[PDB]
Amino acid sequence: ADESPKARILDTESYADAFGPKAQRKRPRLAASNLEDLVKATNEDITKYEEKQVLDATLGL
Amino acid sequence: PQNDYIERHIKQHGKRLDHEERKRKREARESHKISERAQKLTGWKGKQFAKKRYAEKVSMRKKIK
Amino acid sequence: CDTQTPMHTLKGHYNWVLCVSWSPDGEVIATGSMDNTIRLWDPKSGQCLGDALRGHSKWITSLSWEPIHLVKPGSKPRLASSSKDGTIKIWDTVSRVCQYTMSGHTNSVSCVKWGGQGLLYSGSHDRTVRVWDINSQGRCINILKSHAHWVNHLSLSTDYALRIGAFDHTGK
Amino acid sequence: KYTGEGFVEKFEDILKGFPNINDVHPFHRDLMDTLYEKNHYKISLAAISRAKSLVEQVARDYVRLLKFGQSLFQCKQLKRAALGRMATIVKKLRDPLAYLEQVRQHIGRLPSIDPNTRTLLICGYPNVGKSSFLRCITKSDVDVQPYAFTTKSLYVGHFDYKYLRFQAIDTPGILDRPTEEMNNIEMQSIYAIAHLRSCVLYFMDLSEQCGFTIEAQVKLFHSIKPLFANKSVMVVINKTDIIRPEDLDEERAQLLESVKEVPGVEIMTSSCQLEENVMEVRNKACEKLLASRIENKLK
Amino acid sequence: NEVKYLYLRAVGGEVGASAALAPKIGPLGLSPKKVGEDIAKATKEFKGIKVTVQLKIQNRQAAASVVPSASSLVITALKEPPRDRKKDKNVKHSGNIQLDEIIEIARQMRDKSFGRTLASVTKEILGTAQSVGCRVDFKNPHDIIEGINAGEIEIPEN
Amino acid sequence: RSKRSKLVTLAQTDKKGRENKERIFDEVREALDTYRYVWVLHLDDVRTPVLQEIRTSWAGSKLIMGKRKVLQKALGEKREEEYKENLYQLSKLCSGVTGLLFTDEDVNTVKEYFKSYVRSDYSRPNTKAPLTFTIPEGIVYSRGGQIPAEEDVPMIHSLEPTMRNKFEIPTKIKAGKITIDSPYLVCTEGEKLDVRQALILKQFGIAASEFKVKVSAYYDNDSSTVESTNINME
Amino acid sequence: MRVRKRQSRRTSTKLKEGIKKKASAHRKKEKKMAKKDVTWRDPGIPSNFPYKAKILEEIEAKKMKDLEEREL
RNA sequence: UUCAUCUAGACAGCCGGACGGUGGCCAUGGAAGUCGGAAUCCGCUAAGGAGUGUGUAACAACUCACCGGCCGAAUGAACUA
Ligand SMILES: Nc1nc2c(ncn2[C@@H]2O[C@H](COP(=O)(O)OP(=O)(O)O)[C@@H](O)[C@H]2O)c(=O)[nH]1
Ligand SMILES: [Mg+2]
Repeated sequence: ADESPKARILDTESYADAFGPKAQRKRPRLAASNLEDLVKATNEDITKYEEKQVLDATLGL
Repeated sequence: PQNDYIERHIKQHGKRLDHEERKRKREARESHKISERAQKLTGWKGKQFAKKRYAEKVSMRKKIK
Repeated sequence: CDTQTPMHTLKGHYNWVLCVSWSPDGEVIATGSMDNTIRLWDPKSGQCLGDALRGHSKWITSLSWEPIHLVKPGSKPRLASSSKDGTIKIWDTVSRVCQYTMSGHTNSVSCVKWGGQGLLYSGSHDRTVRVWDINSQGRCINILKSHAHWVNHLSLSTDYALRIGAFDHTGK
Repeated sequence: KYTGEGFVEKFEDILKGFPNINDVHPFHRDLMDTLYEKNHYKISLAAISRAKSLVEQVARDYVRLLKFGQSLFQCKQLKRAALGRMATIVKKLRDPLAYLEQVRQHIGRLPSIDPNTRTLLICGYPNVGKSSFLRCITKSDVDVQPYAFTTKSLYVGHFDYKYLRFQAIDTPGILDRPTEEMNNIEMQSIYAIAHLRSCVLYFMDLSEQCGFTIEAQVKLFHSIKPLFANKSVMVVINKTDIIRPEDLDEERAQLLESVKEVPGVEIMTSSCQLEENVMEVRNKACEKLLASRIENKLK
Repeated sequence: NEVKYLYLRAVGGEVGASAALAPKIGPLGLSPKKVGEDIAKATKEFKGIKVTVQLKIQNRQAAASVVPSASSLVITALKEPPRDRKKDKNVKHSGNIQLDEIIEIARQMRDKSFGRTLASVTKEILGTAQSVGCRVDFKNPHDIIEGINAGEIEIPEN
Repeated sequence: RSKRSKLVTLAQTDKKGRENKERIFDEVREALDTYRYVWVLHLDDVRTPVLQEIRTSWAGSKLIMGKRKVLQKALGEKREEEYKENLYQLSKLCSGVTGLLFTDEDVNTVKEYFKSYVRSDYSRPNTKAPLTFTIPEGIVYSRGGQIPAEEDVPMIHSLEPTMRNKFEIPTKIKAGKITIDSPYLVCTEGEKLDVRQALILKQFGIAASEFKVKVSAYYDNDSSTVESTNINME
Repeated sequence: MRVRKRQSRRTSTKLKEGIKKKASAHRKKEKKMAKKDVTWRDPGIPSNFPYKAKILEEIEAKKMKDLEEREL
């Protein structure tokens, strides 16, 4: 097989530490490299969301 | 309202004037209420109440130990 | 191994002997145990050199030696040790001291490797790999973060030469 | 069959109610990922779905087995076995159910932000007066306290300018740190700035009552400079009743000119005790946003 | 005039550490930039080490001094290289501090101590050293304490 | 059945027993032989830092506290059970919170220290009011107008039920701040104070009363007689 | 105020005889299990008695006498 | 029934103390006994947890663990029927 299954995140971090009164998560697991890459990714996501919205507005709406 | 608005309201206006006294008297009444429930509940609800009481006593003894 | 018979017994530790290692010049055996201690042994006499190395608050996970080609002549190689407590300790066996105690890992350190370019590579259960500089008072040069789980093991391209030192297959 | 249907309908009520994190708008997706850890979110909902399928399978298998029961004792044993297997499946969901109850309670209180309407975004360092400006221009109940990070989440207010509805977004403060050591609270503001095409108002305190120097504020502005691309930008100097931009140092005036160098920002002075000035700056921000949106629609 | 006393915990050597003093300073009207500069000047000896800073305010002035503390003095005598929050995190304190420097710290902290003996003050400092996790004479600080109790270690001043 | 149930707490400190009283007994009877002057001191409602300051200033002497009955039993209740001659008068002079001061320092020095030693203390119930306190109208501040209100941090909102119920002060919450409609006089100077007034004064932090250690008498080893000191016994 | 149906306490002959048979079967099974199973098989003086010291003195004297009554 | 406490003071109650190094170390925007992770020491004590809970953005404040003052004679716990 060329690819491995995804890592089981529950082994390292539990639901309680993920969110809730006893949550110990304060930073993102994978922070962005820099603000330029962040805004490029968000612009790409906006474009893809608009394309998908048009494609579903063609039929479903 | 947005975010933790009930907590903000408690911070800004407090609670009802007799909240603490009412809560204290209810917690004082809880022992009589538990005894009356044990002697009054019948059937499946009574059996479940007895089973839960046994489990709670076992857990408390384990915590003390 | 010539006669397939026992030769020496080393019974200094108190708990399980988790890891053993031989010096790259072949002079001394270093054993790290479950009792959070490290011991050094002369193999020819089957004897213990001084007292145990102490300071780790958890059991030893891996032992590595300083390479012979980086060790200056007239001195003995140093010993890097990792442990469950998340710290890497460097021991000078000549004076039987601890020189550096690196502590950057937030979790248990899986393994430590003393490379051939004067660096140390540590892998730990905090999903990171820390590259420390021995020449700079044990300051972490780099932090590599690309794994989503515990890094169980790490290996270097020159590990065979680092473990073999100056000896070859002819045993000269 | 009845017990299986009850479990399945509870699971379906759980699964239909919760939003699809991937399907929502990218702003909502990033905000919910910051708040609730999207990986745990999807894993918990998938565990619910798997439990639903397993309960259905157990019900079908044991009804088929009960077709061949030969006595009351055997049929009772088969029914108890089916209910016990369902109960074991449900007991294996203790942690995801608690996580989902907490997430439901938190997500029910999130403010409604339309990422397509007209938006005045407010940003800057802590203790500069963002919440006070939101109080002045809207009727939101955001707290105003003289210590850092009084506000830990996005707050929304509304107003009307030229018969048009505008929303104003107050954000938790941003610190001048790299994104690797940036935390979730600041990531809320970063995502709001990156996603909401709007008019951004960066608030500066020249009196250093905020605990941050003017140089630090200028550095933060130039660091978050790449964020507001293709958006209206404006710099507002708050707390002018304590210190004015006119009687500042020459080096700090050079810093302000460095700020003004970035196109096409404009510098406006204001005080949160000054109704006329806060109304003027609100009107200017609305005018810039309206001009930008209409010029974009005209093409 | 009257003297106002304020106490804070600030990292030694870091400029602009008086940001947390802004709610306190605000009503008095002092300049936070000058307060931070004075704190940085006063904490030049300790670098990368959390210290207790005392500010005295009179008329329109601000003077900064460092109040000695057991953990801060132990960290200073531990002689560790300065660290950065960007680079170094979760740093342990597991070095060695000799008994002579421990006794020096005890002498420094003796003035505001209710112990009647320099031995008692030294045992307090050794308890603090055990808390921070360092070693004394290549031994446990509690082992040094037990040696003092058994009488092997004689504290010089009486 | 039908009994009160005792509350169960999981703490780290266990109760003391008869062994502690035995140790105090033995220490008192050893100090009686070791030292020369035994003073009886009254230290009612003393703060522990103040007591530790007294102990530090009396380096080389001994101050022994504990149960009054235990101390009297150590000194000997009557003449047929006294540890030393004429010690029953000193034993019966104990009253309330009694401290035994064993020393070899001069009587004049001890008297001078205990006449020149005084510390500021919270006003106690059933004591004379050292001042007149009135909370001003408007927002209630933490000091209650003793210092300027601009300097003072406003009173935290969490104490409002305590002020309304326990302190019987009519308070309201406006925008998260404790407020009163009119100024509230709590204590008048030169007037006996009850528990509620003492609690209000302690909550606002007013400390105008003074603590002076009382010296009842002392016993000398060589003379074997008790001499009354009558120090701070007004 | 709607009173429910009360359960009858009139004895049923069939139930009584069946209870007799069930009790006899239970006793037989208990005897069999007690004979079959494998399991390993003097509170002293009560503390509230007043003359415990006298009882203890008497039993000590009896022990001291019986120590030598068999020897000589 | 068996264990414990008790006029060198029983169960309740009220009042006072409840300290010092110390805001112990790491981490946190902030975290000072009380979101967390590991040490959990020493001094002075009558006694006082590197803290049992409420509380704060953090402190503050209250509380109980423990000790003492007033009161003065029995009381508590675990089992069995
Ligand atoms: N004099 C003055 N003080 C202000 C002004 N704006 C805010 N403040 C003060 O700044 C403190 C903190 O402001 P805050 O609303 O929390 O700003 P934020 O943290 O950026 O949202 C408050 O105590 C206000 O009294 C202003 O325009 N003038
Ligand atoms: Mg704010």
